[PDB]
Amino acid sequence: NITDDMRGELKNCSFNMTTELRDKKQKVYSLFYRLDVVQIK
Amino acid sequence: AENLWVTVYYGVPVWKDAETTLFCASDAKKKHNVWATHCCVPTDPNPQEIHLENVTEEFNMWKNNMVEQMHTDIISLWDQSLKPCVKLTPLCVTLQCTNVTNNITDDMRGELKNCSFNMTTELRDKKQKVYSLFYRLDVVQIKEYRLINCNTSAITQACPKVSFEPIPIHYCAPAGFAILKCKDKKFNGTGPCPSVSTVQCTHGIKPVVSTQLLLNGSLAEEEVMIRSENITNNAKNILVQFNTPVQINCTRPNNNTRKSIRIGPGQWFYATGDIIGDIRQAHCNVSKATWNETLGKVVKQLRKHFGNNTIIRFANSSGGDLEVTTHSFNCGGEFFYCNTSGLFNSTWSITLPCRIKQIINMWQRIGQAMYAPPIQGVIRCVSNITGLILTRDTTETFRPGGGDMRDNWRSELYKYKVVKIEPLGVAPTRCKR
Amino acid sequence: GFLGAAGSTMGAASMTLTVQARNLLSLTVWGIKQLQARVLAVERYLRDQQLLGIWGCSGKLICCTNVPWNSSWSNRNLSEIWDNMTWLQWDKEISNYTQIIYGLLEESQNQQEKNEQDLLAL
Amino acid sequence: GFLGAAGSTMGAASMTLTVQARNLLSLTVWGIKQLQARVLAVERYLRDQQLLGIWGCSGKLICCTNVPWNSSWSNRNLSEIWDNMTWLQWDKEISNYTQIIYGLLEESQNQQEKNEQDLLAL
Amino acid sequence: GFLGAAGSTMGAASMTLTVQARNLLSLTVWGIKQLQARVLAVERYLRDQQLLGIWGCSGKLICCTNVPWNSSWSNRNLSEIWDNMTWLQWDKEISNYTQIIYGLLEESQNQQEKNEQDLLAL
Ligand SMILES: *[C@@H]1O[C@H](CO)[C@@H](O[C@@H]2O[C@H](CO)[C@@H](O[C@@H]3O[C@H](CO)[C@@H](O)[C@H](O)[C@@H]3O)[C@H](O)[C@H]2NC(C)=O)[C@H](O)[C@H]1NC(C)=O
Ligand SMILES: *[C@@H]1O[C@H](CO)[C@@H](O[C@@H]2O[C@H](CO)[C@@H](O)[C@H](O)[C@H]2NC(C)=O)[C@H](O)[C@H]1NC(C)=O
Ligand SMILES: *[C@@H]1O[C@H](CO)[C@@H](O[C@@H]2O[C@H](CO)[C@@H](O)[C@H](O)[C@H]2NC(C)=O)[C@H](O)[C@H]1NC(C)=O
Ligand SMILES: *[C@@H]1O[C@H](CO)[C@@H](O[C@@H]2O[C@H](CO)[C@@H](O)[C@H](O)[C@H]2NC(C)=O)[C@H](O)[C@H]1NC(C)=O
Ligand SMILES: *[C@@H]1O[C@H](CO)[C@@H](O[C@@H]2O[C@H](CO)[C@@H](O)[C@H](O)[C@H]2NC(C)=O)[C@H](O)[C@H]1NC(C)=O
Ligand SMILES: *[C@@H]1O[C@H](CO)[C@@H](O[C@@H]2O[C@H](CO)[C@@H](O)[C@H](O)[C@H]2NC(C)=O)[C@H](O)[C@H]1NC(C)=O
Ligand SMILES: *[C@@H]1O[C@H](CO)[C@@H](O[C@@H]2O[C@H](CO)[C@@H](O)[C@H](O)[C@H]2NC(C)=O)[C@H](O)[C@H]1NC(C)=O
Ligand SMILES: *[C@@H]1O[C@H](CO)[C@@H](O[C@@H]2O[C@H](CO)[C@@H](O)[C@H](O)[C@H]2NC(C)=O)[C@H](O)[C@H]1NC(C)=O
Ligand SMILES: *[C@@H]1O[C@H](CO)[C@@H](O[C@@H]2O[C@H](CO)[C@@H](O)[C@H](O)[C@H]2NC(C)=O)[C@H](O)[C@H]1NC(C)=O
Ligand SMILES: *[C@@H]1O[C@H](CO)[C@@H](O)[C@H](O)[C@H]1NC(C)=O
Ligand SMILES: *[C@@H]1O[C@H](CO)[C@@H](O)[C@H](O)[C@H]1NC(C)=O
Ligand SMILES: *[C@@H]1O[C@H](CO)[C@@H](O)[C@H](O)[C@H]1NC(C)=O
Ligand SMILES: *[C@@H]1O[C@H](CO)[C@@H](O)[C@H](O)[C@H]1NC(C)=O
Ligand SMILES: *[C@@H]1O[C@H](CO)[C@@H](O)[C@H](O)[C@H]1NC(C)=O
Ligand SMILES: *[C@@H]1O[C@H](CO)[C@@H](O)[C@H](O)[C@H]1NC(C)=O
Ligand SMILES: *[C@@H]1O[C@H](CO)[C@@H](O)[C@H](O)[C@H]1NC(C)=O
Ligand SMILES: *[C@@H]1O[C@H](CO)[C@@H](O)[C@H](O)[C@H]1NC(C)=O
Ligand SMILES: *[C@@H]1O[C@H](CO)[C@@H](O)[C@H](O)[C@H]1NC(C)=O
Ligand SMILES: *[C@@H]1O[C@H](CO)[C@@H](O)[C@H](O)[C@H]1NC(C)=O
Ligand SMILES: *[C@@H]1O[C@H](CO)[C@@H](O)[C@H](O)[C@H]1NC(C)=O
Repeated sequence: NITDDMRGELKNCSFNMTTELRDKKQKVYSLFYRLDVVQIK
Repeated sequence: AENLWVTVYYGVPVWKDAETTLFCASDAKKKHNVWATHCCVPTDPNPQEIHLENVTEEFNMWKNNMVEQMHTDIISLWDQSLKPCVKLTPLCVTLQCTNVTNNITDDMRGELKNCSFNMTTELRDKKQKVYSLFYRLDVVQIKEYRLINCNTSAITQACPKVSFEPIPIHYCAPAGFAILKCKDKKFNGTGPCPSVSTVQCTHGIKPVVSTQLLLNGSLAEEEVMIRSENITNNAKNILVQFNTPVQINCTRPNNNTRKSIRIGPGQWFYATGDIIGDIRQAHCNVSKATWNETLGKVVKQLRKHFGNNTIIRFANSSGGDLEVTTHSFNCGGEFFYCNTSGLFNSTWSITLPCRIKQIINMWQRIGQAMYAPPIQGVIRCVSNITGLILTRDTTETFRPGGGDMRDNWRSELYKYKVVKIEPLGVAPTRCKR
Repeated sequence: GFLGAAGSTMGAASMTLTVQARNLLSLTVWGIKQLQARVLAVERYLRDQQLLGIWGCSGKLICCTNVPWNSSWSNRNLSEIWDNMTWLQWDKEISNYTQIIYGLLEESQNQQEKNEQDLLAL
Repeated sequence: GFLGAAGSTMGAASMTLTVQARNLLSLTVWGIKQLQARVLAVERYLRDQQLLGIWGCSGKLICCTNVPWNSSWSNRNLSEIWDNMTWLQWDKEISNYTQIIYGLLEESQNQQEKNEQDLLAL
Repeated sequence: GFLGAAGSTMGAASMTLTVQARNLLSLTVWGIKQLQARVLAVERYLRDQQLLGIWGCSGKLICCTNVPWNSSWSNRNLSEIWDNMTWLQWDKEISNYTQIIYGLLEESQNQQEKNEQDLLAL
């Protein structure tokens, strides 16, 4: 759902993070602005 | 007019109400007791008193900032004592629990959980099985269980070498200030009183924290006193101060074992388990005849305030959390929650069952919890019930209430007031340069 | 005996002035709170001493002035004031007359010092 | 009106001395910084008072001495100093003559006290 | 020269009193310790000044009294005291006679002030 000038600005970024020291991570996703995220997909 | 001139006098014995910081003072006499390790410069055993023959000063215990200071000071001391020593974050793991039934009475059948779990000592990805018994109130089901506070707060282990056993603390005025007190018997705690005397340091008050019943502290001079901020307002607590103690004997009749678990590089966790002998329910005994007589005295005084032609009754408090609905104290180092329904049951020995918790959210805040390590051996203690915190709902009904820590100090600090000395003034007289 | 004179009349109480005037001076959070209390006690002490200095009453527990009583401050007889009142009662009686007096005392002392210099200048 | 006299001449300004002399006294990092500021204000105040004590000028805004002006300090006419100068201009004019005067004032007061004791001793 | 007079006799040493009297005033843990040291120095200074005020000796390094020496304090000849003793030796000689003297000095000054008011009242 974007205009084209915003096409390269957001990243979807899914990751594994937990809430307990249970070795039980959950998938969390958050959008991030491109300027905050650097490539090591 | 008479040709009198303004004469200035310094060292004038006058004062105004004021709020300042009072300092802790104690006896010359406990090595790791936070009240003793708080230095609290020893007081001078000699009181000043200095009776003020014609002073009639005005008091209001419900606005006494000395209570507010004591509350704040207690919390601060408490919190700083928890900065060192072990944090228990690693216990927020899945527990596998069973019901601990190999040596129990039946009333204890649902109280303990076996709870096995994986915890390590090195960052070696080498966890070990550790088990500890836990009381049911500290463990919540997700067979799989978690500790009750791992969902909302950090858990800090109380440091086992540190004692919180109450030592009477005297508050002393800073230079430029003085403490005044009423010596009157049958004093409201409010309004004016004659026979005001001065205080450098207050009598010592033990910082005992409890719910519903007021323990230790001090007794009324002649008759049970009933004091309130707004007596006809059912939104207020009534503080009742007994003129004689009711003796209460409490115990945890279980010979326990402290199990030391390595949790980290110089860090230890204290687990509990392998209780020796029969497992029994904790309880308090309260002498029965004394309790009944004590209520009769309270009832008589309540009638003076509410009418000597009515009938009142005592009900078994009300609903809410254990911190509100049960009697609470921590003698011996463990936290007890007791059922006072056996006491407040009348219209005008008593065994009170008790439960024990290890994870305590100190009343004063949320976001943190304290873990009380288990105490080795058994616990027995004796204390004096010296008063009640009551609320009221023709006839009338009274219920145990309270829960606000300040009520336990307000009930002692109803005699003292802080004033500022302002020793400078003028008057007309015969005095010409 | 610090407030022992509190119930005494003004003419009786003003003999203990030394005691009331004398007993004014007697590492985390408590450290800073205790220092604040000590600094404050000193500051309060010095403000009173500075005013006595300004009014020409330095070094005295009781000092005379050259500023007359202005009646509206109080119309009580001096025998009523000194014998039938305590200092606390008196302070309440004239609690609303403070800088109204102090400013006059300051002005008087300044004029007196100028006059003294003009004479020593001669 | 604290520095209201700053633009006034010395002989005009020295009437407001009470105001300038009076308005000197008025839990983490800011806690300690504020205390440092308060302690310092007290220390500065006391140093000035101690010097006035030492020089025999305690309790006065203006005090006479027995130490003469030594000319090299300033050769201006007194009418030029008191009427054509402000205190700020004057301080600049003799900014380099400080302990050169103060030591003399200290010596004088000590000699005077000895002489007074010798007379009261008689 | 702060303790330069320490080895001098009492009658010789009491000429340097200005120096000894003058050099009294001169963000984590060290921050608080330094403030405690500064606050204390001020408090000690003020206690001594307050006593001189109370005894009627304000503003003087040496002051006369109206309270006699009571013999049991010391039975030495005054020429022995002033010429054959240093102040340190003397302090040791009468180290056990402190408030026994000070209380008398306080009483004397209070009586004197009352007498002065009664005369100015006339
Ligand atoms: C009301 O006051 C009483 C009396 O001061 C308090 O009970 C007392 O609590 C202390 C601390 O638990 C008991 O002494 C302890 O004994 C064990 C025995 O091995 C020792 O290891 C501890 O170091 C300490 O000495 C003391 O005996 C006990 N008094 C009685 C009669 O049992 C009571 O707790 C106070 N009330 C509240 C609510 O605190
Ligand atoms: C997100 O969009 C950017 C462009 O907005 C994509 O960048 C392209 O990456 C390929 C990789 O070989 C290049 O050849 C293209 O020229 C790049 N485009 C531009 C305009 O430079 C990027 O790959 C996209 N990311 C994902 C996950 O599809
Ligand atoms: C969250 O953890 C899971 C479990 O390890 C990751 O899924 C694995 O990803 C590796 C990468 O090649 C695969 O080989 C495994 O077979 C995957 N396991 C499963 C169960 O699918 C998952 O990718 C992690 N999430 C993110 C965003 O990295
Ligand atoms: C809690 O559960 C543990 C685990 O079963 C019990 O401890 C075991 O007791 C048997 C009895 O001989 C031993 O052989 C096992 O080796 C014990 N396990 C461990 C890890 O030592 C424990 O007794 C239970 N506690 C109770 C019921 O109080
Ligand atoms: C521990 O004891 C409690 C009772 O003291 C057990 O609770 C029972 O749980 C089952 C689950 O379906 C219920 O049907 C029963 O009615 C419960 N009993 C009571 C009195 O409510 C609990 O399951 C026991 N835990 C273990 C691990 O055996
Ligand atoms: C401690 O860690 C071990 C190793 O992961 C856990 O044992 C595993 O539990 C899962 C649960 O289904 C089994 O599928 C694995 O096969 C088990 N592994 C082994 C080697 O037995 C163990 O349960 C953990 N302890 C606790 C109390 O959870
Ligand atoms: C439960 O408590 C009982 C009573 O103390 C224990 O039974 C005794 O155990 C000792 C151990 O050698 C025996 O010598 C006694 O003869 C036992 N008493 C009887 C009446 O037989 C029992 O062992 C405890 N159970 C557990 C699991 O600790
Ligand atoms: C609390 O325990 C104490 C003993 O630890 C009880 O004291 C005894 O009370 C009876 C009552 O007649 C006396 O005869 C005994 O001599 C007392 N014992 C001692 C050692 O003096 C006390 O009564 C208990 N309180 C309650 C409420 O049961
Ligand atoms: C409970 O009340 C009794 C009095 O009813 C307290 O007894 C005091 O014990 C001390 C111990 O030496 C005596 O000096 C006092 O004189 C006793 N008081 C009386 C009135 O005799 C007892 O200490 C109280 N217990 C608590 C915990 O306060
Ligand atoms: C978990 O914490 C939330 C915080 O609001 C609380 O409401 C919830 O009841 C807690 N979980 C359980 C099982 O009590
Ligand atoms: C004592 O409490 C009662 C409660 O009604 C109140 O009316 C009375 O005025 C109080 N007395 C004083 C002196 O405040
Ligand atoms: C209790 O509070 C109510 C609130 O309006 C007041 O009217 C009433 O008089 C108070 N009772 C007493 C005894 O002061
Ligand atoms: C209560 O009284 C019973 C009577 O036998 C006794 O066995 C029990 O130990 C008592 N409990 C306490 C705390 O004194
Ligand atoms: C009081 O006793 C009744 C008896 O059924 C019980 O239901 C009620 O919950 C008790 N009240 C409290 C606060 O425990
Ligand atoms: C208190 O005792 C009554 C007696 O029936 C019981 O119903 C109630 O649940 C008990 N409350 C607690 C908190 O133990
Ligand atoms: C209250 O007293 C009655 C009298 O028999 C008793 O049956 C009831 O159980 C009592 N309530 C409690 C909480 O003990
Ligand atoms: C607990 O049991 C052990 C087993 O020997 C015994 O030595 C200890 O004294 C017991 N403790 C108590 C309080 O009875
Ligand atoms: C207190 O008032 C009575 C009233 O006559 C008076 O006689 C007594 O001396 C007063 N107290 C003091 C300390 O003067
Ligand atoms: C400022 O300088 C002018 C120059 O004549 C003078 O008249 C005026 O009074 C000065 N200001 C003050 C405050 O004296
Ligand atoms: C030190 O003692 C000797 C002994 O005669 C004396 O002459 C000398 O002057 C003393 N020192 C001082 C500083 O007086």
